[PDB]
Amino acid sequence: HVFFAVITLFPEMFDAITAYGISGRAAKRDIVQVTCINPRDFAEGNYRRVDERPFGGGPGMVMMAEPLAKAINHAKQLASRAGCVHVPVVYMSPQGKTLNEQAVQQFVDYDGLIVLCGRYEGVDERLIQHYVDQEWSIGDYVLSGGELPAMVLLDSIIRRLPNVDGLLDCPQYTKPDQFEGLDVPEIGHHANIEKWRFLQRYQRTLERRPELIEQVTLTKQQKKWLSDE
Amino acid sequence: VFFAVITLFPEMFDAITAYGISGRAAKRDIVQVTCINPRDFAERRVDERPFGGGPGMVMMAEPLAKAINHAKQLASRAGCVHVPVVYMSPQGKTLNEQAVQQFVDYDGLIVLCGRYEGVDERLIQHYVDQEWSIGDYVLSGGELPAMVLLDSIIRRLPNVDGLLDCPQYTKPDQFEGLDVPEILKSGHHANIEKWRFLQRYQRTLERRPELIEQVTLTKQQKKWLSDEQ
Repeated sequence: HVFFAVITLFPEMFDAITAYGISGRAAKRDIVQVTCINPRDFAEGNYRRVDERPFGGGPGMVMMAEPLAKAINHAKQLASRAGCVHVPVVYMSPQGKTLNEQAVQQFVDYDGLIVLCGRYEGVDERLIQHYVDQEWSIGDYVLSGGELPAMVLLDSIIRRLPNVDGLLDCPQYTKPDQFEGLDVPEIGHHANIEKWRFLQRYQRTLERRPELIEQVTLTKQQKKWLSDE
Repeated sequence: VFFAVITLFPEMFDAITAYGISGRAAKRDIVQVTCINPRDFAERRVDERPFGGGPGMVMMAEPLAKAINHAKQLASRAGCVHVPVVYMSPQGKTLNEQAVQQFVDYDGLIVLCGRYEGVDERLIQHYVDQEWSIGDYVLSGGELPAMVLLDSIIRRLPNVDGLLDCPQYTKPDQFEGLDVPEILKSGHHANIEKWRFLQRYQRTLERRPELIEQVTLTKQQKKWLSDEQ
């Protein structure tokens, strides 16, 4: 029962992953659990403010440390009460390490995560220093908030959970036999098809991501296929 | 600005149309997002086994072609001059901030969200103008990348340098023993802008040193660096 707690101002956004698709199915089956924590519940004031003007000037608002600290502490206690051994706090920001497939595989071994979704134009650095264990970026583009990266991370993990090579995929075809004048390649036999599929993958990787060829490990059979062509 | 997404899960797109800054833009009709389910254009399966054999299912071209064409007629009826059809897949060029700025020059987008284990190559050949990947990780579907693309564009629309951002601070003055840097607390225009720039440069150097090679510094910033180095 992998445990997920997200610190977000918009908990309902996570219906996009908890109510649909393969991730929704895992939540409905309780293979995973997603609990959203609104930092406003830990804010002071009739407007439950979590943002304040930046020290040193400049535009925008910064997320206050105190509401985020109380919310993450609440998340940690929920995780302990759920029977988790340890749950790291992940902060999604463009300043994090680059998420990739190798990084996602490491998360599968976890009991769960606390994912902190920032809003406004920053999060108080002292909160990051004291409460964040890991910082991850899904890409070098700027988004309005951390919710979508959080969902990307969660979807990428849940997708790999039980009960739920470095080359690019090759082109794929399905019915009809002819579409708008374009036919399926005639290539059939099982052996000769797998050879064709591999040669298509290598070239596609070669044409589009040639830096990945340096880091691919080919079987003895695949090495022979390359030399034969 | 016109946005059309081809998705089996239209409801997922509530995360951008109903919350946050993008939701505010949608409520104010600064943008419009229309979801098109390919299931409505089947005569109602949308997936079938691959021609060459092997595991998985491929999204059929004919339902997607009717849906993409239906999307095209909706965009023309809205008066858009040029609307590229973008396909979100891990085999695409990597989205970044430079690419997102390039989208602003468009009248609108048709974004194609794949599911299952592929899309028929002939549909891509005939209907897709651009193919973009948000990262080198595997997700259960194209919806989350589509929302990532939509959010980063909508955020930059009117009426809505290569270094990492520098740290940010707000009240209280001291949090869990950590103080706000005095330069932010009591500094002026010049000495703060110098501090923020040196923080950005160092943070980029420590965390993303490959980005230093592609930054072009003003004479003012070059002087700030040499005064420290």
